[PDB]
Amino acid sequence: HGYMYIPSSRTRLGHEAGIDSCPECAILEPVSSWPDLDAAPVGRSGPCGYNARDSIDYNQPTTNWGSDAVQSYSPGEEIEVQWCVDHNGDHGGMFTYRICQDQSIVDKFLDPSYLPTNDEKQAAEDCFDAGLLPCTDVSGQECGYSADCTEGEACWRNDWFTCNGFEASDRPKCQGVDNAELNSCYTSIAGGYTVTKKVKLPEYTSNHTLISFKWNSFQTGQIYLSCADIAIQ
Ligand SMILES: *[C@@H]1O[C@H](CO)[C@@H](O)[C@H](O)[C@H]1NC(C)=O
Ligand SMILES: [Zn+2]
Ligand SMILES: [Zn+2]
Ligand SMILES: [Zn+2]
Repeated sequence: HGYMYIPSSRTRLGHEAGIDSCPECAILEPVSSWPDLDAAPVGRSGPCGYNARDSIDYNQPTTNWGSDAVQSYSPGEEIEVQWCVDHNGDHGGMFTYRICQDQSIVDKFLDPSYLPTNDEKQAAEDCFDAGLLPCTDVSGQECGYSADCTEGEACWRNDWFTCNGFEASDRPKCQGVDNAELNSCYTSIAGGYTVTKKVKLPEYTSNHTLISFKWNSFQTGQIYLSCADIAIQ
């Protein structure tokens, strides 16, 4: 279970506003999450996530998220991106961050008076997939392959990030990436650990667009999606 932490995602804001009791519980399931990381339809989850237990659709702004950019950046800037993983239930896998460079598509996710349909969520997801921010765009960042993949499979791609191996004796799983302290970021279930990387923002301007986080599991069929409202100026 996890969600995007920095920049602050809609999910983070929904928990901090007192609405979402389990920000890490916004899950896309049942799906095939592995090895073809992009084949499963996103359904109601969309690029921003849907939290089933409080019926919270993060693809639509409310007074508590989505009105405005939470943070402003420059085109091409290399930025910190962090997600928070709950200790109970971290089983590794692969994750990524994406920016859709089609403002008219994104705009349907920025309107508090409009709820994107599942078809619109999927077209947006496709735009996000085209706008994936590769690990390898950041000079000096080490971008390895998953210990849960073999060459020839659709998971063998180092544009996505990988968690550490599940089976490692030292620093396994997603928690092992940073080896941070317990409750270094909030989760509701058992306490949270940061998972930190860098991405290079596209050379693109917007006063209000989205960065969408996606995390795919290998051992079970599940995907976690979040999105953050940002500006690139
Ligand atoms: C952002 O809005 C300001 C007006 O408040 C405008 O001058 C500027 O060009 C806009 N930037 C983008 C990227 O559209
Ligand atoms: Zn695919
Ligand atoms: Zn607006
Ligand atoms: Zn357009």
